[PDB]
Amino acid sequence: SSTVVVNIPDRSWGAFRGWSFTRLKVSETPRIGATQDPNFQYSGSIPYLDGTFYLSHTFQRCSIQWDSSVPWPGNDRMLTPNWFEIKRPINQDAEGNDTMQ
Amino acid sequence: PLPNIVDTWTDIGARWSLDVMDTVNPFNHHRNTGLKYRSQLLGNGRYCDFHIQVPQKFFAIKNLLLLPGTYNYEWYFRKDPNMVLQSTLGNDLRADGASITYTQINLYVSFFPMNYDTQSELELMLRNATNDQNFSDYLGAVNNLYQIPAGSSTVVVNIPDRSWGAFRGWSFTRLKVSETPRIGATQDPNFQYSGSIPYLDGTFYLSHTFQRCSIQWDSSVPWPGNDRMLTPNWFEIKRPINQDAEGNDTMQSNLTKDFFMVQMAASYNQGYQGFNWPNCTKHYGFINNFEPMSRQVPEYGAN
Amino acid sequence: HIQVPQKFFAIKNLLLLPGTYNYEWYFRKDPNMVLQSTLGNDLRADGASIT
Amino acid sequence: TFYLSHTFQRCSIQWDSSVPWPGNDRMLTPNWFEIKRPINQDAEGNDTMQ
Amino acid sequence: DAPVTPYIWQYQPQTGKAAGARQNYGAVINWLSADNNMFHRVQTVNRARNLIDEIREETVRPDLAASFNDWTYDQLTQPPGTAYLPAPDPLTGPTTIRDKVLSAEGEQLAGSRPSVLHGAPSSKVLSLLSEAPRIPRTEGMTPYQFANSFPPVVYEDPFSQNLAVFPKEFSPLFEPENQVLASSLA
Amino acid sequence: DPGLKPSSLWTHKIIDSIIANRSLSAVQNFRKQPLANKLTALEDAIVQPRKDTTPETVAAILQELVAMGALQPNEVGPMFSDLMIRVHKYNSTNVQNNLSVLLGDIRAAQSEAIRSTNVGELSNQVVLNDFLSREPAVVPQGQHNYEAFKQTLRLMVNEAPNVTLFKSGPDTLMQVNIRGVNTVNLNSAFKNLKNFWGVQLDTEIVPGSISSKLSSNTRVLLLFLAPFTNDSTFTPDTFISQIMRLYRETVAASI
Amino acid sequence: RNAVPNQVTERKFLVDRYLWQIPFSSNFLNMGTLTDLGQNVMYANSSHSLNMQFTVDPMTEPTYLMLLFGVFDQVVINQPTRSGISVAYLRLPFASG
Amino acid sequence: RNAVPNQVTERKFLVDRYLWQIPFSSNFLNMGTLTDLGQNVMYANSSHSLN
Amino acid sequence: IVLDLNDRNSELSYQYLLADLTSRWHYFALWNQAVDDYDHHVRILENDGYE
Amino acid sequence: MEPQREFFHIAGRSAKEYLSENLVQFIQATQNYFNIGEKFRDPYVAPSAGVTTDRSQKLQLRVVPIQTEDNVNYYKARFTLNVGDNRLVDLGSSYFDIKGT
Amino acid sequence: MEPQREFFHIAGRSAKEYLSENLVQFIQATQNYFNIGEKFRDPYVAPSAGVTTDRSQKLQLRVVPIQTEDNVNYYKARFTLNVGDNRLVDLGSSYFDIKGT
Amino acid sequence: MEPQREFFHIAGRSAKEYLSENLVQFIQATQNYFNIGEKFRDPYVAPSAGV
Repeated sequence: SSTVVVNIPDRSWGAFRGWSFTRLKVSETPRIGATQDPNFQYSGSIPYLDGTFYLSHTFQRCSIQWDSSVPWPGNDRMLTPNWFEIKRPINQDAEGNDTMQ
Repeated sequence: PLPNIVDTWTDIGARWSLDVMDTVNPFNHHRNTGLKYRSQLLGNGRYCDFHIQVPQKFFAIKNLLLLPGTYNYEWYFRKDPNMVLQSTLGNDLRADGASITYTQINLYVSFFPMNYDTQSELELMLRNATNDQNFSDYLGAVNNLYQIPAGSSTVVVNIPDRSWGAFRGWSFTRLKVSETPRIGATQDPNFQYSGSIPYLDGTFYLSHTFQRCSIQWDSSVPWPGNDRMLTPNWFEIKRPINQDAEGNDTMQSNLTKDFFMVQMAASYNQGYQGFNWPNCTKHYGFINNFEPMSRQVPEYGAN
Repeated sequence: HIQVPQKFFAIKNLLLLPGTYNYEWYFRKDPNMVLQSTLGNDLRADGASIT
Repeated sequence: TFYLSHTFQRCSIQWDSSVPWPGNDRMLTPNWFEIKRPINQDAEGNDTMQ
Repeated sequence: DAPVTPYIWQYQPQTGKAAGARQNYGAVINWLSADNNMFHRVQTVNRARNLIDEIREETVRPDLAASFNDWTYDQLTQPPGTAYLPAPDPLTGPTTIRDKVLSAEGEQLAGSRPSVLHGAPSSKVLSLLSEAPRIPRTEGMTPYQFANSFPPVVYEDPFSQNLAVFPKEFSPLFEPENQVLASSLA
Repeated sequence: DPGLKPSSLWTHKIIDSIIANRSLSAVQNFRKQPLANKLTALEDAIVQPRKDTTPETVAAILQELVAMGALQPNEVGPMFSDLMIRVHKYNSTNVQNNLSVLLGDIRAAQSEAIRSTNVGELSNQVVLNDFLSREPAVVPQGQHNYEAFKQTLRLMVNEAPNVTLFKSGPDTLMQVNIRGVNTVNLNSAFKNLKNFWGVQLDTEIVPGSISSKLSSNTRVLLLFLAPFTNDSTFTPDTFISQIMRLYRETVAASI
Repeated sequence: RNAVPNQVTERKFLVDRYLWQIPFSSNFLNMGTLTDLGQNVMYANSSHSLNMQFTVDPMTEPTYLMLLFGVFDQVVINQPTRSGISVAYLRLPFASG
Repeated sequence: RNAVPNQVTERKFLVDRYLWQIPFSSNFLNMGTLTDLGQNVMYANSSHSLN
Repeated sequence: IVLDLNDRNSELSYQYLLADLTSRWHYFALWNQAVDDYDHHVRILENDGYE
Repeated sequence: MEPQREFFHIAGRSAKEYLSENLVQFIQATQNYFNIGEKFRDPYVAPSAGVTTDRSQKLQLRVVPIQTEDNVNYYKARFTLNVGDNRLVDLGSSYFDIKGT
Repeated sequence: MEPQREFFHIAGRSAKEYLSENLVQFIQATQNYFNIGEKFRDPYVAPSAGVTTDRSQKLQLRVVPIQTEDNVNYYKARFTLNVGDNRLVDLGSSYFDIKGT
Repeated sequence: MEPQREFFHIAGRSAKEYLSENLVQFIQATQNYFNIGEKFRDPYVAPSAGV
């Protein structure tokens, strides 16, 4: 699969600070809330507990909507205004929008 | 072709389309009078010059009215021979020596010779913020191409929870993968077909083969679900006769009583006060091109 | 498997209020009257039958 | 029941033997009305309807 | 000895109506491991934020609450714009008749002076750019007005009154088609 | 009414509007009618058709229980046919008096609501707010003179000393104390003023053929509303804004 | 005269160019472009998912199904200054789905 | 496959039952039977003499 | 001002717009406006033998 | 931008209402040669107020015959139609679904 | 030359104006079976002033691309549609006039 | 009691003016999705004198 839809119901949203997101393998991530994880057959580096993030690429896109209609930041702030576009594969690119080669 | 599959005796006396020609594109024909007219309009030979006029089909700038100012208007044209040109047989035009090339183009506009002090009043009325021009797409749809595997029958689609406010309705057909390109890329290397594309043209022909359909909101609460239909849980579309027990078969065909209603009620605003032939019938309408048919066969096997 | 109307004009467009109603109506089994041949022969002699 | 409309090339209208019509640089060829053109003499693309 | 949490409103961006009201979780102090001294300090700043909200809900302008989700045109903030001045005669334009006269003398003309925008004699002309529409907006509030009116209400005793003053508007599935009518009810 | 009452009963009433009370307008409509429409009004002079008032009396008190909030509006569907099926069976004089006494308490309950609140002082506004209801409320070529004309017409209803503002069957008349041509039809004055809101005095080959289409009905209406307006009224340099400052200064000067 | 007995009848129908439609209305009629369930308070002010399974006849090759959702695609456009233009694209309900 | 090279195109059109009309107005539309220029030639009542 | 989405089909939206405004039977050679059709007696062919 | 349904004219005011009075008087005059009024969206909304109920009932309604008679000449069908409380039937939609060999 | 225009109804008053007001009320009553109102000519007059300018102005404009780009898959063209002052264009009149082989 | 021409609406009052005026305002409201309309006769009467 290649699409995640995360929904949050209504909340006060007072002094919200920001977002942060990566990807983590299911085999490389334990469930700490149990006294012992039975589905945890791994013993290398855990990026959920260490720093050690390495799948911080593979994201391509990010779209944020408030109350399903109001975009953020929808004041025509970005070049692609309706979604944060993370990767742009080249040979699928016309109007620049690529950094650092 | 094999000799005995058709002759002057096959299904004799019966208005009956062939059971294997049903899922074969009928617009790949030489009696396709549009494609015969669109091919003869260019010429008869192989090497031809052309001089054409193409529209602007994007709805925001389709019929926008412009005020004074210097504007910048660029656009990309295609060169794929499978996409640009249409063949009757629907072969690969990329394989043989078919090629399109452009020597020069130019844009034509038509300035209305309005009076310079009448325009000075009409510009001021359109520079205003309360006179902003509104436009809408005529289709008003969201394309989604869910894939049926080869030889399968059941396909589940799943939408996570959204607004669903001012939602208008559903619409669905089937499209062959070989006959449907991928437009989101700059070129489709798996696109080996050059007949009529039903995703881009109208030209749907697999609007049959839709045995059942069920809409369900939260893996509960079926829609409409208020005992509205005959079979109130799902939208049963076809029921094959020799399995049907109690009615459920309009038009001397397989189309059911409950689902024939919701097509005449959607398209032609009928169903509650008796059916008839409607007054205004569109080209992509329902009762224009719905064609039922029947035949008989002898029992086989014993003697 | 066909669908036949009601063509008597006091029922053909009647808007019916609530209540229980009994609606009885007879159907023909005459082959010369129900069916229609091209040549216009005698179908109740020529083996035609409907049930 | 006319059949000879397809055989005109030019329509040059001049008002007082000095003023053309419509004048004012209206058309792409403003001085006359150029009805048909052979396509070999068209290198600038002033042909409708194919 | 504990005050109640104030009910916060839900603004629906399409149609501008209010989609019910839930209580303000997500801004609650976790007092569940405080002794008798910290509990009095925590419930003091809960009684401070309710005292601020009771001052703010004193000015709720009580005929917006009467026609709740049923607001007409005179109760809504309109976009600004002038009244209707009629459009002047285009025969009275500065170069309309003289183009019909100077050309008929024999001239061919080309050229013109730029407009007032550089691309009641004259106040009637420039009033076209700041003109109000014909019928003003009905049935919708901007979020400037939904935040100015309708503060987070406080509901001191939960549901201990008559059923006529039952707060039916706090449900998100509230349409304005029901028997009892709305009023100023916290 | 729910309503169980038909409107425009002229086939029963045109013949005793000519003999009794001598209406001249009923004569002009009666001569115009064809011979078949005419013979269906001459028998109703001779014999009058008797109508059963039982289902109109029973439906009168089902609407009162809806009005008091006693039962929901979806229940006068089934409960009406359950009460009519009882009075068809047990019909007697003791039942026909029970319907009239209950019906006599409906009118006596609302006539007390008229005298105690004194809504008879506002009897002009009730007929007038009923008149401004079925109107389109959005006119082409207008809409600022049209909204302001209604507000100055509602001002005249409240500020003028004696205006009766009654109504006939189809339309609404209006009667002030200037003797002679007191009455003004408000309905046919708004069909004449349908096009004349956003008319600007520019396109006239001859003056006239704009002010001449104003009939003698709607010209008197523009005369009655002329003192009760201002210059902070109808939008300037239009046709109606210069009538109302012409008819104002032929009344403010003729004193 | 000597027709074969015990024969069985077979029905089908061909529909071309139609694209079967299911309106999101209460009585399946066209009472408005904005339908009545589209401005219902139960569907507008709440979030619901959608599970919608089909059943088609098996074919001999892969096949897309062209599912369309009726949305309301709209623009506005203002031109407040010479050489100045701006739009606002917004559709209900599927804003970037 | 054995098509001749160096082909030249030829275009033409056939119009039947139609007179080529050229209206005497400004933008060549139909804003009136008595046109725009039908009233503007009457300025000062001079004359014209066309070919 | 041309923000282009992938869920949109501006090609098919033009094909349903043209069936609404004008008739589809006619051939208008400017916009290459020619309807893709088939033969009604070939697709849904009717075997009637021969006269 | 908000309330987002009257701004994009999904619903609300018709095309003759949200425009300038000077522009509506223009598009009516200059209409037979220079059409502008097709460039403004006009909404068309359903009632959604007292036209269709929540209460569960059927759209189409099969009935079976009470008792039938077969003669050499005719066949009798006899039906009992039930129109419940607060229901409504137009008999123009009535038809017999007869079926046989 | 007028008033010989106005007597023969080239220009002047419409058909329900120069006729007497009793005759117009006759030919609207007897209209479904004895039509007279097609025997009276009705003028139809263009406004002749205030609509179309007189000054020398191009009516239909060709514009060639600024800076094209050609490769295997596509063919960019870029136009400067330069709508000056005192000019109005509807983009329904816009089309690309493509010539090629 | 009511005469035969008037009771069966052969001649007399039109459908605007023998209904209840709350049925007329009801049928004019719907007109599209649930048309009562034509369940009521409208007399169309020749003038019969002076023509």
